[PDB]
Amino acid sequence: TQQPIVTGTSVISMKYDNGVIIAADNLGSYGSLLRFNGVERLIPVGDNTVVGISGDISDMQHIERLLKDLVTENAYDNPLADAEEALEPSYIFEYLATVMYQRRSKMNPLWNAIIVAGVQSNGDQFLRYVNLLGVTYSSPTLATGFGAHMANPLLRKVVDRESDIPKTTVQVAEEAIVNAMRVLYYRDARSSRNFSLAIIDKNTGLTFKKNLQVENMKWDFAKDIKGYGTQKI
Amino acid sequence: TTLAFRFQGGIIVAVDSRATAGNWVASQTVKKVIEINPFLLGTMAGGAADCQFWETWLGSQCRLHELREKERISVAAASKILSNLVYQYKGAGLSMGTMICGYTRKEGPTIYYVDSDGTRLKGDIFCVGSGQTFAYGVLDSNYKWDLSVEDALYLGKRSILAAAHRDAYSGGSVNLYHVTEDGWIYHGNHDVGELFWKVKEEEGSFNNVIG
Amino acid sequence: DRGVSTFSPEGRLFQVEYSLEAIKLGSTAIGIATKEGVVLGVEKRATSPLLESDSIEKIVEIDRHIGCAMSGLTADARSMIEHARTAAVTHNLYYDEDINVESLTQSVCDLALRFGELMSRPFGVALLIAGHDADDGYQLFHAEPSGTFYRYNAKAIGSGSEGAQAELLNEWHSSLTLKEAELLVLKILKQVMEEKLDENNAQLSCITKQDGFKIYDNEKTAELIKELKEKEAAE
Amino acid sequence: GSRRYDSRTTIFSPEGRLYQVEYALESISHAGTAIGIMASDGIVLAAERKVTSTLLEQDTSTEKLYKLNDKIAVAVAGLTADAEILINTARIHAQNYLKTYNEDIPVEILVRRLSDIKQGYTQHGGLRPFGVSFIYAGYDDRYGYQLYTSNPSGNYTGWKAISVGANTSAAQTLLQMDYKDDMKVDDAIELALKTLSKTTDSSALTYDRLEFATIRKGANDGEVYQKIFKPQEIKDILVKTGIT
Amino acid sequence: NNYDGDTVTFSPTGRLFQVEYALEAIKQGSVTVGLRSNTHAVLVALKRNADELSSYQKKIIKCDEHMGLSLAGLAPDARVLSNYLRQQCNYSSLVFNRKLAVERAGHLLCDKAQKNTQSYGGRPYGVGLLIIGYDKSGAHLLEFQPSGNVTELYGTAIGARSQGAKTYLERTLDTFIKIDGNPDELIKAGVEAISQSLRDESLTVDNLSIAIVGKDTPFTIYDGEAVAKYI
Amino acid sequence: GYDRALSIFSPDGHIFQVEYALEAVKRGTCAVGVKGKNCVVLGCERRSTLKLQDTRITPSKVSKIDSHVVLSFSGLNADSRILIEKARVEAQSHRLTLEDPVTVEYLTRYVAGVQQRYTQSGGVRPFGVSTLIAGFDPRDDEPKLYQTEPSGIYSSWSAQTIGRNSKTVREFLEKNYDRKEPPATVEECVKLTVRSLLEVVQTGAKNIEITVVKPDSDIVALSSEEINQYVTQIEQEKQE
Amino acid sequence: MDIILGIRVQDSVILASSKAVTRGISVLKDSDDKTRQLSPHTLMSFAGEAGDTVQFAEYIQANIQLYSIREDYELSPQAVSSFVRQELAKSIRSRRPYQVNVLIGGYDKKKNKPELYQIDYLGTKVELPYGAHGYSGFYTFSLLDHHYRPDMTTEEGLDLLKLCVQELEKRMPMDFKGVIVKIVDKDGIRQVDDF
Amino acid sequence: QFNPYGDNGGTILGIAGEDFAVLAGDTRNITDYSINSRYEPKVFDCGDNIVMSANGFAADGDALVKRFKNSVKWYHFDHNDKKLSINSAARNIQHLLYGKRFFPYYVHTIIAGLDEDGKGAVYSFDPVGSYEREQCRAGGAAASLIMPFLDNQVNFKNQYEPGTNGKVKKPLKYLSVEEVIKLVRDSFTSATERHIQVGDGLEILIVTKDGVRKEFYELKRD
Ligand SMILES: *C(=O)[C@H]1NC[C@@](C)(O)[C@](O)([C@H](CC2CCCCC2)NC(=O)[C@H](Cc2ccc(OC)cc2)NC(=O)[C@H](COCc2ccccc2)NC(=O)CN2CCN(C(=O)OC(C)(C)C)CC2)O[C@@H]1C
Ligand SMILES: [Mg+2]
Repeated sequence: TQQPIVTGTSVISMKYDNGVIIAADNLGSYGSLLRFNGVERLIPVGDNTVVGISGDISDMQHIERLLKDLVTENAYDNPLADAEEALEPSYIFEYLATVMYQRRSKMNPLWNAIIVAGVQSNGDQFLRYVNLLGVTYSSPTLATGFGAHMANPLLRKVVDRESDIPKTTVQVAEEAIVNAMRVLYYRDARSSRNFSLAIIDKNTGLTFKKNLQVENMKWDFAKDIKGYGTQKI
Repeated sequence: TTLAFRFQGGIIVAVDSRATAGNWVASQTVKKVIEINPFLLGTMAGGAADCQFWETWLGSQCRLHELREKERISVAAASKILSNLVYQYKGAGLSMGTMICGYTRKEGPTIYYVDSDGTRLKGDIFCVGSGQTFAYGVLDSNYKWDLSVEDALYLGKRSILAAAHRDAYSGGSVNLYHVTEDGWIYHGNHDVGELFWKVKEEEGSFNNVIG
Repeated sequence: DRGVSTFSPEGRLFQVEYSLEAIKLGSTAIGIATKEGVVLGVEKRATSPLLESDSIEKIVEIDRHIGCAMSGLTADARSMIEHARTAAVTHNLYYDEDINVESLTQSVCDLALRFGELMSRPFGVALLIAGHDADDGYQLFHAEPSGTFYRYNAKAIGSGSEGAQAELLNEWHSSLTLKEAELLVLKILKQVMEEKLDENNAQLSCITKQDGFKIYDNEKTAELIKELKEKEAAE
Repeated sequence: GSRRYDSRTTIFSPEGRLYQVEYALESISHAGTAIGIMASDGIVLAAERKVTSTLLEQDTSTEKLYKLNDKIAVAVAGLTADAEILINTARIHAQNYLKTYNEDIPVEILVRRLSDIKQGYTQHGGLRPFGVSFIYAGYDDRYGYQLYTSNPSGNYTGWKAISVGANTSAAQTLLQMDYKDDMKVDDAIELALKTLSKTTDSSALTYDRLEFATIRKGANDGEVYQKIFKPQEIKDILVKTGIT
Repeated sequence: NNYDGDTVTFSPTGRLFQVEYALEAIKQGSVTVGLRSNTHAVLVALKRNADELSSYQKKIIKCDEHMGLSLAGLAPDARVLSNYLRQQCNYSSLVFNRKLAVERAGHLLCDKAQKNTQSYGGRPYGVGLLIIGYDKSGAHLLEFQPSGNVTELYGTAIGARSQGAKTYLERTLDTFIKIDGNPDELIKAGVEAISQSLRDESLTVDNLSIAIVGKDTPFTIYDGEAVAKYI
Repeated sequence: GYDRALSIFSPDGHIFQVEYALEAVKRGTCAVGVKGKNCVVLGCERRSTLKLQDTRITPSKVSKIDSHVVLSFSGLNADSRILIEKARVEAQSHRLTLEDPVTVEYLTRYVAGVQQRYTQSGGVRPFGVSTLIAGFDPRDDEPKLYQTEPSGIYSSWSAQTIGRNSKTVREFLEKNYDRKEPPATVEECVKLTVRSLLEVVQTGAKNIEITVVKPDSDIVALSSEEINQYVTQIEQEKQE
Repeated sequence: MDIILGIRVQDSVILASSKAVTRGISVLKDSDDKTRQLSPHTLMSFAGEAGDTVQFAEYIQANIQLYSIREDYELSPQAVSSFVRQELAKSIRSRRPYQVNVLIGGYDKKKNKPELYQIDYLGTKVELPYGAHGYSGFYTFSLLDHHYRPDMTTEEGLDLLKLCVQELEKRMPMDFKGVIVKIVDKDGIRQVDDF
Repeated sequence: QFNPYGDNGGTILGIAGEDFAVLAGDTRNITDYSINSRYEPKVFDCGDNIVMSANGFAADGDALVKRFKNSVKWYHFDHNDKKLSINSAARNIQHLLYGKRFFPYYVHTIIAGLDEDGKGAVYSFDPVGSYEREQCRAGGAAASLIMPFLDNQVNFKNQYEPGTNGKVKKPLKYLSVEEVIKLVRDSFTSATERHIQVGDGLEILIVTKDGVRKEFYELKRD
């Protein structure tokens, strides 16, 4: 039994026609204190998988170490480590799911919500969620924390069922993701303006964009709001 | 509600068939009697899992005894395996109210009450479960040693019906057993759905109910 | 002296090969498998006529569908029988069904080779495990201290086994009735037994699908012996 | 591996003897003689010291005679150090019994547990046996005065008079000759000394080569006293019995 | 001679005699052949009966849907090693949702056999194994030996008179390597190979054990009436 | 802990440590059991190069395991005490769990199982002891006599002997015991038991021990006087 | 459980123990013997937590019976009491302590003295002329303080017990279904068949 | 303080025909008032003509199904490729569940298949391994809504023969696969309307001697 200390907020993600997109802000919160302002919460694993992590950052840094150690162990006595026997998103996910469920079962969880985004060797989009309880689920859209409450409703308007995925371009899907990150910045008190975004495409591979900023914010209407009811000036 | 009593013609064993999840009725058609061997019966009351698991386990331990000793286990020995097992788990939160009923030549017809507190009692009459007090009321006030097999079978059936009616956590059907020197004999399933109305009419009892 | 888990230059385990010698010195045990059941018979070999022969338990029930006969250091068989019984009842507890005869044998043989420097030496006893299951019907298995087990239509183990096996090789056909097989076991026992076969110094058993494993009391066996002499005298 | 250097201290000879037990007894046969004599009114323990030097501290030494509790003493023949391990065990075992039952341990029970420990060293663990034989002198309210011996085999037996260590064959012949059942403790004292006097491998028996102890009822009405004799008390008994 | 009392002793020439004696148990074992194309891998094993009244010892064991092996030597040692491999195939599945690579199976068997060759009171495994599988990099055949030496091959054979089949496969190499997308033809080329290791006896219907794994073929064992087609 | 396999197979298929344990039994003082129609008698030789023995306190060669079961032995005395202790503990444990005293077969099967375990466990030698276990099952009047030996084999005997010159007294019992007619009374049975020991013993002085076990936990040890009468009666019935 | 009494008179110890076994609002049994014979001249009565009572009594009984067989001798009541106390004194600092109170009534054949030992589940031992466990003592101690004489016969002892049971049936809230009475004297243990 | 359990909602339903059996489950996965997924299957083919669902805490459900699938795989290895009968599966699952008696799997488990006589079989389990064979059973969030409807329409409870004056009961008879699928589709549309944790999709596994067929149906997504 722990309590999370330094925390990261929403990880959001969705499938499009060729691949998957995943995004997360660069803040490490300390309760209400916005303590650390340069924290990468998307960790790429090979050139076909990004793992996005929310919750306790100390536990996230443990999971980073587990993943970089996993790539090492996979290369051992493995002439095809960079070919047919490379780590798949499904391999990396199932490993993390196994650990998450063992730790909850020892009453000592890794205090995290995880989304494993990637493309499989056969060109199939992979997107699956696991959290501190070892609960797992897949959907065309996934999100953690506030993400689930505010990001999913917006992303589901683009991809509502499976049949919408072939009809969604990376332009449309990335636009939905960037817009959803602006909404979270408006409405989540544990969020930041600076975020990372990763596209894993079955043709263009892994594209990792750092130091993105929320832009085109509507604030002008604020000047017309006076008092809390009867106040005129 | 489960019951077992000793009389002239051996042992009567009668159980209801209801499983509960709080005030939810989980089942109306559940077996609460385990046939350990042709001369040994176990009744189940309390935790469903606890009862089913440890009483089928008891059947395994009783089979092993007759393999290593070339002789059926005594009712005393069979009850004391189950009472010594639950006693090891005392405080862990097992919930079990059981009767081990059977005939061996050295013992005669024997009933042992065993519960998850570790209590083990030899005796002639027991009622166990949420509906025990209801079953006792009818059974105790009609019970003689000299009941005919036919009368004793009915009293057992009538005592569970009584409990099925008043106790909210008993009902469904009555399952009847008769244990003699020749072993146990099943005396059928009796749905309370039909049995209540038939008993009311034929016995003229249950005048509390809108006829 | 030298390690208990040592290989010979020929590529065999010394302690296993020596245990096989101890089994040859054992009293005879024969099994025969038919479509009507499996028969298990043994030589009791009482060391003295003061010893009460019915106390010589060399045919043993494992479950209702599985029986077992032994030859060699028969004391070593106690813990094997105990494991077999536990494995059969346990299987029935986990799966609400009868354990397969092969699966029970494989379980017993998994003990065999867990000795060394676990127990200190291999078992000095061979077992004939006979049973019935729905999948592969009536079965006879020879279970050795090597941890190997063979299925046999018929098999002899103990001192008279080279002679008995050559006799079984001719006499066994695939349409033996249970009766024929009982007489065949009696016949081959009297041939390799030092003393003269009667209902006191030899014991019969069978397992049928219908009535499970039954050890024949001395009355029933005495009639099969009287029956055996009548067939023989009349050729 | 290590098998090559293992003596196998717990195996049978082809004749069904325990080698290490036999060789331990051979070892004990060279140890100072110890005698126990049991009278109707007490027990005598006498033991001969492994040849003393003129410069050994005589009074403060205890080679042979040890107190187990207030009611039980042992004479030792064999390796002193081995004996001390077993004695501290027997002393604890007596105190466990007193703690459990609020009654002094019956003499046989103590003897049986020590004998059971010795037995263990001959059946399992692949260690050498204890090179020790004990004469147990004790009193309990069940059997009264009792003499036992135990030896490395873990075998124990009860005696009216017995010897262990050197020249036991000689000593057992002289005891068997002069012991009577009616005998009082003062006569048993005299017998013990006369017996050592004759079987000793020394020229003369003197006070400074002897350990002497009695267990009498010679205090205050139905209560038992243990006496471990000082040098002077032995020297006096040696003159009064006329051996000096 | 003086240096063969245990696995923890080197000979003056730097040999391990307990390992060489272990290797001897395989030589005494009944012959088994392995061979593979690009699409399938086949095991053919000659099963040995105790006498005319006995069953023929099982030589082939299934390890997963995509992997299995044939044994020659001590059968119980094969049971232990195959059981260990079943567990490693399982672990790979449950933890990584990953079918175990035949190459990794090889390495794991090697390291398991090795522990027994370097520690006191243990003993080398007394069995040789041919492992076939179809993993993410196509069909594979492995030769395991209780020294710990694992070897990837197009084909091989082990046990009694194995040298015959091993020379034939060496001759046939270029023919059988290209029996791609034909199950029956790879099996018959396997049956032809084992026939080079027979003396005063040929392949009967309860004598012969065949296993195949390949692209759209689970590892499955053919025995009795279902191998009559191939004699 | 100490691990060595001390009991192992030799090329001829013998276990020498079990066979050498039987040599220790051969060298032990003689012991015989004879079961009558309605009783069992246990008789034990007492080796006679010892006077100054205190037989008030010296361990008796027959031991009660429960109040209805007795055990005697030939071999190492020290080894016997360990078997007797375990048997006594198992006797009380059976009463506690089955609510019934052990059958004689069960008590034998347990002691036999202990001896067997010590033949294939690392770091131990076999027991240098064979046992005669005699008594009456609870609420049963049929007499029981069983033998165990270091290997762990056990069996039921109409009458049997173990220890030094057991071959001589077995010879005697074999031609003097009728299976069809057991000694019909305690009196008769004690006589055949003492007669058998007199082939081998010496004078029947401080040389023969007898224990009689009857049904329902009725065990009584005979004394010098009573034994001595059977001795004088046997010797004056000899002059033919 | 609830009611267990003991009175030591001139030449005997008398143990009286209630017959009722109750779980909830049901008297399951009205003829329960809350006693085990430990040895021919030593009897132990017990009361406390369900299951623990019988398991403890039978465990003690097994250990005394084993000692008797091993030494072919009967432990003194003082010795048996000290053994029982030590077992309870151990239990109280265990993972799950034995919640059992006992009376030990014994006749010591060596001293020719009856002895009553009262022991609680903490392993608190006292030798007493009369004793009780539970609420019983609140009525019986003051009653016996008045009516008890050291030199009473066994018949007077049983009459003194009738006074105690009469008082408890008058003033105790629960129905304990009468008592089973057992006398421990020089001739061993016998039960009074009607009370 | 850390709570090791959660509720993922959804509801499951098994019915036994004469020569078939169905195990139906909604494909919705929830925590609190959020939808995790609209299509997360929780009814699985486990091999040997057995279908299984462990509804409740999704993590514990997946753990159990994995362990049972593994149990079947080892049964084949250890018992010469023998078919695991539905009764033997049932008893095995009791032991799996009762193993964690003091830290339970928080799931309602149903298995469906054919018994060794080729008859439709449904077994249902409590979280700690209690079990019983039955003609039909519902589990999970909407169990309380669906179960009494199944009692009425599958077992014809409280239904009497018109004009018999409530003395002759409607006669119990086996349903066609066509009829059973109608009851399942209507059970779930009713459950969807009235329970907030039920919706999105319905997935049905049907078991006959010819194997496991799958049918899927859209449910209301609100
Ligand atoms: C007569 O007197 C009659 N009274 C009726 C009744 C119902 O009380 C009963 O005792 C039956 C008999 C059994 C029926 C099955 C055959 C075996 C006998 N008892 C039950 O039905 C029990 C009732 C019960 C009793 C005691 C309990 O203590 C905890 C709880 C419940 N029913 C169950 O146990 C119940 C069965 O399944 C219900 C169900 C179904 C589907 C989903 C959920 C539940 N299940 C549970 O109680 C499950 N529960 C799991 C968690 N648990 C637990 O302890 O967890 C922890 C966290 C605390 C460790 C306990 C059990 O018959 C008599 C004779
Ligand atoms: Mg809805």
